[PDB]
Amino acid sequence: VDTKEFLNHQVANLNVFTVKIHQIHWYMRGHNFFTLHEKMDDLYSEFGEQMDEVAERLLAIGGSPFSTLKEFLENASVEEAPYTKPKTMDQLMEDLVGTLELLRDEYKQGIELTDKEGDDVTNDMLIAFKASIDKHIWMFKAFLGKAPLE
Amino acid sequence: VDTKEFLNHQVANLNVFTVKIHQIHWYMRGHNFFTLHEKMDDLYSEFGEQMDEVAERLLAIGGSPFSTLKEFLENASVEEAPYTKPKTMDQLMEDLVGTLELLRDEYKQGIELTDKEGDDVTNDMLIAFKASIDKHIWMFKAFLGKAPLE
Amino acid sequence: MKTINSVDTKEFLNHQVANLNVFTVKIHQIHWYMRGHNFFTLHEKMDDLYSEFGEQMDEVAERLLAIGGSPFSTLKEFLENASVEEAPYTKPKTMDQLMEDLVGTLELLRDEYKQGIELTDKEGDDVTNDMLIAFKASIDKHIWMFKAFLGKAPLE
Amino acid sequence: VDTKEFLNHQVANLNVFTVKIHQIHWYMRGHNFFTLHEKMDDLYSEFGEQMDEVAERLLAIGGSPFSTLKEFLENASVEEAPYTKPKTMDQLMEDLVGTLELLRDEYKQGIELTDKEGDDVTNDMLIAFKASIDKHIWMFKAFLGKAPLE
Amino acid sequence: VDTKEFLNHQVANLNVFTVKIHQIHWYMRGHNFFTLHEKMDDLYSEFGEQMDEVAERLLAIGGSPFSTLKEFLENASVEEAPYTKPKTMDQLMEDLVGTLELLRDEYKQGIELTDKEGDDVTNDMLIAFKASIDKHIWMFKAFLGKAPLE
Amino acid sequence: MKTINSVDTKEFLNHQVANLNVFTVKIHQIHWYMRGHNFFTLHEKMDDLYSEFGEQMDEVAERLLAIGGSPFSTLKEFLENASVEEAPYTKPKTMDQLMEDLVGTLELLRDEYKQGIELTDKEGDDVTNDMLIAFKASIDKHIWMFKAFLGKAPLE
Amino acid sequence: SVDTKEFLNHQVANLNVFTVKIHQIHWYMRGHNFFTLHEKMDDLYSEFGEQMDEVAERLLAIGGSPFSTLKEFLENASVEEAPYTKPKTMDQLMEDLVGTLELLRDEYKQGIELTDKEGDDVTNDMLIAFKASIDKHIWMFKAFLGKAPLE
Amino acid sequence: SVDTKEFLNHQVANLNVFTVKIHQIHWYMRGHNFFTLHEKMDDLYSEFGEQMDEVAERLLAIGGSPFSTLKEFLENASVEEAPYTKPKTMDQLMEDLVGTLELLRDEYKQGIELTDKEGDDVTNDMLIAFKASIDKHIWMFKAFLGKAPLE
Amino acid sequence: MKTINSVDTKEFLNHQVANLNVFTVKIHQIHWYMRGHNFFTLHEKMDDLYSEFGEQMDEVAERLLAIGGSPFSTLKEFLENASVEEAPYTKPKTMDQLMEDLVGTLELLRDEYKQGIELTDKEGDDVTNDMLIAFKASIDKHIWMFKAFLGKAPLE
Amino acid sequence: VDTKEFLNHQVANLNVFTVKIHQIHWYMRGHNFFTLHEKMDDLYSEFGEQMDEVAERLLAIGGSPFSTLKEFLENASVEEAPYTKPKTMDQLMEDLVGTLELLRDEYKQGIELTDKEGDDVTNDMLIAFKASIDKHIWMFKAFLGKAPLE
Amino acid sequence: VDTKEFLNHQVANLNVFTVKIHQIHWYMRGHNFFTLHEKMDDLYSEFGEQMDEVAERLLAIGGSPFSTLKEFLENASVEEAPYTKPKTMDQLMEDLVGTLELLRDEYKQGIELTDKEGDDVTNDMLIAFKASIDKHIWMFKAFLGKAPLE
Amino acid sequence: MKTINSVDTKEFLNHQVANLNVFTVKIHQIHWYMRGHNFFTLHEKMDDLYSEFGEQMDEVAERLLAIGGSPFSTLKEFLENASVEEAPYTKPKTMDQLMEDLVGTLELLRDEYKQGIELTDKEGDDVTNDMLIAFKASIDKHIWMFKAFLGKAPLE
Ligand SMILES: [Co+2]
Ligand SMILES: [Co+2]
Ligand SMILES: [Co+2]
Ligand SMILES: [Co+2]
Ligand SMILES: [Co+2]
Ligand SMILES: [Co+2]
Ligand SMILES: [Co+2]
Ligand SMILES: [Co+2]
Ligand SMILES: [Co+2]
Ligand SMILES: [Co+2]
Ligand SMILES: [Co+2]
Ligand SMILES: [Co+2]
Ligand SMILES: [Co+2]
Ligand SMILES: [Co+2]
Ligand SMILES: [Co+2]
Ligand SMILES: [Co+2]
Ligand SMILES: [Co+2]
Ligand SMILES: [Co+2]
Ligand SMILES: [Co+2]
Ligand SMILES: [Co+2]
Ligand SMILES: [Co+2]
Ligand SMILES: [Co+2]
Ligand SMILES: [Co+2]
Ligand SMILES: [Co+2]
Ligand SMILES: [Co+2]
Ligand SMILES: [Co+2]
Ligand SMILES: [Co+2]
Ligand SMILES: [Co+2]
Ligand SMILES: [Co+2]
Ligand SMILES: [Co+2]
Ligand SMILES: [Co+2]
Ligand SMILES: [Co+2]
Ligand SMILES: [Co+2]
Ligand SMILES: [Co+2]
Ligand SMILES: [Co+2]
Ligand SMILES: [Co+2]
Ligand SMILES: [Co+2]
Ligand SMILES: [Co+2]
Ligand SMILES: [Co+2]
Ligand SMILES: [Co+2]
Ligand SMILES: [Co+2]
Ligand SMILES: [Co+2]
Ligand SMILES: [Co+2]
Ligand SMILES: [Co+2]
Ligand SMILES: [Co+2]
Ligand SMILES: [Co+2]
Ligand SMILES: [Co+2]
Ligand SMILES: [Co+2]
Ligand SMILES: [Co+2]
Ligand SMILES: [Co+2]
Ligand SMILES: [Co+2]
Ligand SMILES: [Co+2]
Ligand SMILES: [Co+2]
Ligand SMILES: [Co+2]
Ligand SMILES: [Co+2]
Ligand SMILES: [Co+2]
Ligand SMILES: [Co+2]
Ligand SMILES: [Co+2]
Ligand SMILES: [Co+2]
Ligand SMILES: [Co+2]
Ligand SMILES: [Co+2]
Ligand SMILES: [Co+2]
Ligand SMILES: [Co+2]
Ligand SMILES: [Co+2]
Ligand SMILES: [Co+2]
Ligand SMILES: [Co+2]
Ligand SMILES: [Co+2]
Ligand SMILES: [Co+2]
Ligand SMILES: [Co+2]
Ligand SMILES: [Co+2]
Ligand SMILES: [Co+2]
Ligand SMILES: [Co+2]
Ligand SMILES: [Co+2]
Ligand SMILES: [Co+2]
Ligand SMILES: [Co+2]
Ligand SMILES: [Co+2]
Ligand SMILES: [Co+2]
Ligand SMILES: [Co+2]
Ligand SMILES: [Co+2]
Ligand SMILES: [Co+2]
Ligand SMILES: [Co+2]
Ligand SMILES: [Co+2]
Ligand SMILES: [Co+2]
Ligand SMILES: [Co+2]
Ligand SMILES: [Co+2]
Ligand SMILES: [Co+2]
Ligand SMILES: [Co+2]
Ligand SMILES: [Co+2]
Ligand SMILES: [Co+2]
Ligand SMILES: [Co+2]
Repeated sequence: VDTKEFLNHQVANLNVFTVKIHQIHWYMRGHNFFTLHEKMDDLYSEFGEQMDEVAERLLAIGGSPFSTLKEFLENASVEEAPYTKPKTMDQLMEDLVGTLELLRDEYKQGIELTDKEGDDVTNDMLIAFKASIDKHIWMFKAFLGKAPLE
Repeated sequence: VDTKEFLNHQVANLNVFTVKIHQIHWYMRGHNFFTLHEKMDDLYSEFGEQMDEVAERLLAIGGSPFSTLKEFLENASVEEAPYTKPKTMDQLMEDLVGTLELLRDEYKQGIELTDKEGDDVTNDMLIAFKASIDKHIWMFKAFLGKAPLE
Repeated sequence: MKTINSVDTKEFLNHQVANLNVFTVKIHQIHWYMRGHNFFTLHEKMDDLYSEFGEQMDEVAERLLAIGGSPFSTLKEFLENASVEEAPYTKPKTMDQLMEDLVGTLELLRDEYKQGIELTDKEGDDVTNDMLIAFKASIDKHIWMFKAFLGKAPLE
Repeated sequence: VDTKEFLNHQVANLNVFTVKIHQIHWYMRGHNFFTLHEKMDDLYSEFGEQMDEVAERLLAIGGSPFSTLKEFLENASVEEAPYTKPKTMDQLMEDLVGTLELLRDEYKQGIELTDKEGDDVTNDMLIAFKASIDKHIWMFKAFLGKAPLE
Repeated sequence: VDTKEFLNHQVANLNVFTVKIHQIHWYMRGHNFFTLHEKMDDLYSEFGEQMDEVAERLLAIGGSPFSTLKEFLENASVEEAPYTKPKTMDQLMEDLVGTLELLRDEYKQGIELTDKEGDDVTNDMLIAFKASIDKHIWMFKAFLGKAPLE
Repeated sequence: MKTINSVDTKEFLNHQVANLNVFTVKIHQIHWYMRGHNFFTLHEKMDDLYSEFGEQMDEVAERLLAIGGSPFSTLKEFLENASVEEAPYTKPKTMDQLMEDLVGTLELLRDEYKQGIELTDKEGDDVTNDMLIAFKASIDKHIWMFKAFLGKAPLE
Repeated sequence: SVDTKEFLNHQVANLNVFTVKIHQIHWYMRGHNFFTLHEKMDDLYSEFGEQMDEVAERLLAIGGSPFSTLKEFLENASVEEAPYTKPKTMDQLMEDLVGTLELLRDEYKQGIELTDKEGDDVTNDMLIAFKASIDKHIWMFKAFLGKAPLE
Repeated sequence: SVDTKEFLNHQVANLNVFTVKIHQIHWYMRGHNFFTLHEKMDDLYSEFGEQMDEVAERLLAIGGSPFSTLKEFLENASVEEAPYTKPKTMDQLMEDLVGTLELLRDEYKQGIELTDKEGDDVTNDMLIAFKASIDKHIWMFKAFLGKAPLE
Repeated sequence: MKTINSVDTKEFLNHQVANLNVFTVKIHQIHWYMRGHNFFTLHEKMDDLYSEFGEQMDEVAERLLAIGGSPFSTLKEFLENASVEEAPYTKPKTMDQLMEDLVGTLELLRDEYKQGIELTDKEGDDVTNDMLIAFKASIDKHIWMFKAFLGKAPLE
Repeated sequence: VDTKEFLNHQVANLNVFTVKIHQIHWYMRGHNFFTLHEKMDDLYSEFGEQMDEVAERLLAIGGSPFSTLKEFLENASVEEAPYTKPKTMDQLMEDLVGTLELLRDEYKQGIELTDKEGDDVTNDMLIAFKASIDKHIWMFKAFLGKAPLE
Repeated sequence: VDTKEFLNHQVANLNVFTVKIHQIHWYMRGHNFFTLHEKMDDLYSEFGEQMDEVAERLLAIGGSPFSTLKEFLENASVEEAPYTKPKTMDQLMEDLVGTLELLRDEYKQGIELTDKEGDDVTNDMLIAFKASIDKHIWMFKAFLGKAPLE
Repeated sequence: MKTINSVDTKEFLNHQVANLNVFTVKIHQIHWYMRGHNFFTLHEKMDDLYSEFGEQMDEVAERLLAIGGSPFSTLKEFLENASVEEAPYTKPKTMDQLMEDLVGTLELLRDEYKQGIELTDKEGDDVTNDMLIAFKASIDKHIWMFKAFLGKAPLE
């Protein structure tokens, strides 16, 4: 693994994640609908911007971002599933949180890799993204009645 | 074909199209880079909003939008291809225009279908989207040195 | 008059002036009396709806003026003509009961607007037709979202 | 009459008044149409906000606001009449001014009542509303060519 | 007639109309000067935007808009006359209203024409423009002390 | 010490500087530790309250300066003088429990502000009297809304 | 440079009398055009108050000392004022406003010639800009009165 | 109601003298605190000009007739003015400003008692709000001078 | 007729009312018919110019009113008096050709405004003189920038 | 020490510091009053935001922030004292600068600590806060006529 | 000296002046630090804009602006010196005022020159700049306790 | 001094103060003299870069102040110390040549900032290190975009 391969893997992950955010946005039901429906728009924008920043950082270090759905599905470690039967709001937020934790943990691996390779800019970028992910994990775990690392 | 099936087909198309817009945004080169790079961000936002409006109109008429990359690829008539060898700006804009024309022509079919079924709201929505697509076709054809229907 | 048998764009629009005035007062009733854990979100949401349907009401009344009509403009007339129903708040209602009343009235307006859409189409009043379709688009979106709050599908 | 009863009476009055403002807004004709049509929108907003503040102050002191057209008509002292025959702009503004004077004088009674009962917050709220009403009375009387209190 | 010919006729009409609006803006006198002078600026912007939208819709369906004063005069049904003698504010507003009614009635013909030809986008555009014209006719007739269709 | 025995306006205002500093820290405690389905709404709502009561505190302190007083300005002084109580967050609290603590403190401030309104009216300090009434107006509105969240009437 | 200084100071005095007159009209006007003209006077009050500050601060920048008391304004202004004793019609109030605008126009024209003769390009340019606005106001308020700008 | 009317009109006169004094300070000040206090005077000019318009329009709304000429302001104001003849230090200018703020504070206190006695709740409330701001300014400008607010 | 023979300021300004109305229509012609790789930038740029020269036109007309004149106010009058030329769009023009036509018209207006500056200076109309200088300043900047687009020096 | 303990210590410090900022804001006198009174409002907001960011970072790593005045006093190394006698503006600013230097030096220790523990996000947060403190130290030292590290 | 040579001389002057403004911005100390540090940013922006407008006016009259530090130093009459020993705030403001006076007096020569040559646009531009310089001279002299021209 | 052998954070930062002043003047050179069909877009783009790198320059100088240094503050010193090169504009340059000069200078700054990033890391100046990384991130993005304009890959 080198930095280019890591960033491209995250281009794929973030495209799967933003589509998942839309799935949750569209299908959610329950008393917290109005608040969490809007919250998903905030996350969609934020992680869409993460995705563009990752892709353009990859461009700037001489790489070539994945840029088709086929490539995203071939490379993403984030999982997706069609919405077939009704899920509770908690179940949807557990799927969201689980994907946030996955991104956190993979970003930590990219932070270590970019440090080893001496790519200070990419390292810094990933740290800033992790800071936001860690905050989201605390808040969505709190919604679920749980501690952030529980 | 009924209105629900038509709208869901366009959810799939618009997700393939916005990813294609990003492909063009990222990989373009040439003297018009700064203008068209920004222009692609405008289109990305606009057609992303079309997509959300289509999906939520589908929800509001009792339908269930596709919400995974797998479903989008299974259903889209918009085509995608990985970016492997360098394309000129004109070639990228021809791919863009060709997809705009496809969406125009399929939206016209949805306009006829929703009129036949008496779904006035969906009909009106599609007409408004076609108005913007037709304007884009004129402008991007003009960039290419061509008439809008040439 | 009954919208379902309604024959006349002017009559239909005036009926909706009455309806929308009853509806905005109902939105305030819900805004004021609601209790429960979703209070802060739904209290503000009712302010959004109050503004939106008040604007619908002004647009309907002024479209009626523009086609040569005379809008109802007193509480007496609104009560004499509205098919939207109201009731004084006497005993406690749960948030779900309040939202069910809201959704039921949205469905009534949706269905009456669809009657007006057909009527204006047949009479060739393209502007009024287009106006009502835009209003229905918003109502349909609200019905989906408030049904979702209630744990239900939009047309369930 | 205690403070709760007084405030509820004004909830009723203000709902009759805002409908009257719309009657004037809709039916007015004459050379001052454009200015006064917009001015009525300003008043409609202002007295609608007074109405909500009165109702919510009533809630905060343990009361229950009237919340139906039926209740507003049964309790309002503000008068209304359907628009049957043409009225001049001056006649419409005379009706507006007459109602502003009614509200002014009733708010003065409410100011005295709340001072007697020790409800400092409600007292302060009513004084602020009267301040605006007094200003409107001066300006609309001036429009009519008259002194504010003549 | 076909849709292209109709739209080009309105390009000509709207260019004559915006100049007429400026004529009224510049030469008006009377007590309502300040309000109506500014109101004509509002109309000038609005109908200038209608004109650009009509011309660019014409482009988008493969047409070629008139684009010279000579062509506008050769094709407009809206009439113009030099300001050679004093006119009252009522006379100027009667001229404005008459031209609004002419445009309303021609847009109605274009609405019927585009419906028959199946040009849903152009049909929708013309309806939106008629909606605004109908509102202006009510308001300016009210200024003149008249009912909208009087 | 006790606001019910406040000798004068200066002492009363300084007591509220102390109270409001304890209260804004309690608002942060609730903001940070809350959990439950209403988290996103109430977490933001606590930021609104923190700003508002922080501004009340600065206004009280600067009014005290303007009448020749000297505001408390250390944590030690705030703790020596506040009647608002605080406790470290040890065992978990439900969202409703946190909101009950918030409402209880709002009621305490309401009732002490009422004492200060009566005191300043007696002393003829019209400006301070008016300031306290405006603050009470907001507190009364908050009590209604947070009681509604809890499913209760405002004075229940 | 004393002639330019004296001219600018005379206009500090004029503009302070004028803004008070604008308030007089703003406060006492009655009639059907009240709402439009009441607000219009607020626009004029702001604009001519800003002219006044610009004039005074230009005077400072060329080494002068602006009049800065009501007593001095009255001792020096050529703009006239009168207490409001009996009601005036809206047209009468607008005629007074227009007359004062014409007075300022004509005195500024004198100041434009004076500053050109003295070679004070900055002050000359400032006065031309003010006259441009005054000329526009004269056209618009004359039109309100049913009149041509210079008739 | 004539006592409330007379009080408000007296304050129309005072505030017109005061805003001109604020301009005097704004224009003539010199010293190291120039940039901050020059801008601060613009804030005060706007605020007390708005108080003046609010006072005059409240007077109109209770049936009164505001003074509306420099002559009337001078005949009635208790705020004093003096031509700027010899340079003053920045501290001296701020002492004059503070003294005038204290004058307005104390007269408003009288007006607050008067309107309470006459039962004019609206005017009473307006004056209290103005006094609140004046009291804050007195604290801040006294602090600038190194002094306590009431010392 | 010819600005080089303009008898007075009123006649000159009215000639420019005519010129600017022909010019804004030409700007729209270019805006609508342009094709080529610089389309998106120059299509928007023509909207900027249309607004700016439309404002110049209104300023010229209202200055003419303020000095006792009577602006041309019909297409017929504009065509009878303009020295700016127009032609229908028939055969295709390149973007560079359209920009050459634009620059040529800017140069015409520059040179006529210079005549009006000299005329108003002679007549002592300081306000109109100043207005025309400000307009020339913008035209000179546009000539530099559009000549640069064409690969040329401003006065080449 | 570990990262959680360090961050909680700074929650305590920052709550003592914001109260000290208010002390200076309220009691300052002298010719620089207007500028420095407003400047303390800027600092109050900034360090209040640092405090919330520190507390919420602590939450996001599984910690529990101090949340009472009692705990803040038990744990802060920033010192406070009642305002009992007149201080010059220089004295107040010397107290401010001394506390900024204390915070700078403790943040340096936390930067080293979080680096050693591998908490990249917390490390990055503390560096950004130190950057602002270092700038303030230069500017307030300049106010006092001193070099930044004098 | 013709207009082109004069304008180019001021391009050089203004580049030396903006660097001097930064020197003062960076090195100033004393009780007026916060106010004057920000004031220097205002001046830096203003005279940078003057410089660009001068250069672009020179372009529009067929000239070629100096565009290197070497050229600016060879042509500027504004003087510069490295900051070697401490200067008081008053000394720094005296240097600023002295340079403003230099620019004022040179712009006056340029105003005379452009009037002689008939360059009305350049003449007008220089007068506007002098207007601002004259205002700054009054205000900074006032800061120093002096009359504007003494 | 030579950044590549640079030993001292203060020396490195001051060297970049000099560089950034030469660079912003070069950006103006390009802004003023450019010609060609991309004029309107790249003329504005140079304004963006001028503001951005001027802000970098102020941030570098003030970081140097904050660590006890003394920024160069005269054109003489900037020329004595900059490694960024400048040349008078004498003969015409194509837009591509101007953009090649821009890109070459961006690459020089990138590579010198990387030297400063390593130096500040070794010295333990975390704040200066973080500042330089943020600046490099922007420079790297510009290099990609301007190379794309030139038809080249970012590191080609
Ligand atoms: Co992979
Ligand atoms: Co919620
Ligand atoms: Co919310
Ligand atoms: Co982005
Ligand atoms: Co992007
Ligand atoms: Co892989
Ligand atoms: Co960073
Ligand atoms: Co749960
Ligand atoms: Co399909
Ligand atoms: Co381009
Ligand atoms: Co662009
Ligand atoms: Co959306
Ligand atoms: Co959505
Ligand atoms: Co299918
Ligand atoms: Co539509
Ligand atoms: Co091509
Ligand atoms: Co009916
Ligand atoms: Co019936
Ligand atoms: Co509306
Ligand atoms: Co309306
Ligand atoms: Co149908
Ligand atoms: Co039809
Ligand atoms: Co529509
Ligand atoms: Co439920
Ligand atoms: Co009753
Ligand atoms: Co409200
Ligand atoms: Co409400
Ligand atoms: Co009753
Ligand atoms: Co009448
Ligand atoms: Co109040
Ligand atoms: Co025709
Ligand atoms: Co009239
Ligand atoms: Co009017
Ligand atoms: Co108006
Ligand atoms: Co446009
Ligand atoms: Co257009
Ligand atoms: Co008439
Ligand atoms: Co059809
Ligand atoms: Co439509
Ligand atoms: Co339609
Ligand atoms: Co009439
Ligand atoms: Co106590
Ligand atoms: Co505050
Ligand atoms: Co404060
Ligand atoms: Co509960
Ligand atoms: Co109050
Ligand atoms: Co009160
Ligand atoms: Co004189
Ligand atoms: Co000013
Ligand atoms: Co000033
Ligand atoms: Co004299
Ligand atoms: Co008349
Ligand atoms: Co000028
Ligand atoms: Co008196
Ligand atoms: Co006001
Ligand atoms: Co007023
Ligand atoms: Co007296
Ligand atoms: Co002193
Ligand atoms: Co009040
Ligand atoms: Co001619
Ligand atoms: Co204009
Ligand atoms: Co105009
Ligand atoms: Co070419
Ligand atoms: Co000028
Ligand atoms: Co001039
Ligand atoms: Co510790
Ligand atoms: Co000092
Ligand atoms: Co200061
Ligand atoms: Co300041
Ligand atoms: Co926050
Ligand atoms: Co927080
Ligand atoms: Co000292
Ligand atoms: Co590490
Ligand atoms: Co960072
Ligand atoms: Co780092
Ligand atoms: Co010192
Ligand atoms: Co030279
Ligand atoms: Co500029
Ligand atoms: Co430039
Ligand atoms: Co030379
Ligand atoms: Co000194
Ligand atoms: Co000028
Ligand atoms: Co070096
Ligand atoms: Co060496
Ligand atoms: Co900066
Ligand atoms: Co700086
Ligand atoms: Co390293
Ligand atoms: Co280290
Ligand atoms: Co950073
Ligand atoms: Co190339």
